[PDB]
Amino acid sequence: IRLPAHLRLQPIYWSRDDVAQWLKWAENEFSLSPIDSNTFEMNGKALLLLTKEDFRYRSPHSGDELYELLQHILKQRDLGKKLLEAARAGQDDEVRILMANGADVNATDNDGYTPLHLAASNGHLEIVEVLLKNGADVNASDLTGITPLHAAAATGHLEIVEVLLKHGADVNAYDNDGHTPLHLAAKYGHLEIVEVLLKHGADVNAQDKFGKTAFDISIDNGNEDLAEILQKL
Repeated sequence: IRLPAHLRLQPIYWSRDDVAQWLKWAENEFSLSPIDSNTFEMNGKALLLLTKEDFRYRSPHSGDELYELLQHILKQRDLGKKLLEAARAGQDDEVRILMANGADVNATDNDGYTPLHLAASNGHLEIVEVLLKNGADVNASDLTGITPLHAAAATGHLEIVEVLLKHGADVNAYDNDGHTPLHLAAKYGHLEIVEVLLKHGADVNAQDKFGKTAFDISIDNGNEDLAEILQKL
């Protein structure tokens, strides 16, 4: 059950055309008998109201499968909404139980916040560690294109940042405005983090959208110690 990103993955928000895309994917993902596109002429809000009997009456060959498939889509998407919230308040027990029941550890929210983005933003390093055990892509990006290394460097959790760089995080990954983690750390005034970024391979050449390096961002921030140290770089 590999959710196609083409589908908004929120059946309730599917359109009549989106329901046809889901049937088209399901016809090939499961090698089911050909399903007429007009079998379901409704939006996702309507599709969620039909019974399994209704699916059978509409598609005798695959209705069964389509309904059970649609039941798993609304189930895996629910576990992600619980894992994202659990990765926020530090419910490490709840974080490990949720992913043990089939929750996708790379499930992103509306802003594309992976559980790793939220865990690093709230100092939940343990959760980070257990998310990386499930193969969490540390190079993921949010709506703003900021990797978890960006949010970890901006929040000030250098212990997390070192764990991200240890698994190989893209240290030179620039933001949507070109703000590499060295820029978010220079804006937030993180000195050690920047020192950890420099040893792991921080790049000032990838300046911000305004053409400002870590020295310029720190000199524009107001903290001279972060400025002086960044200007020394």
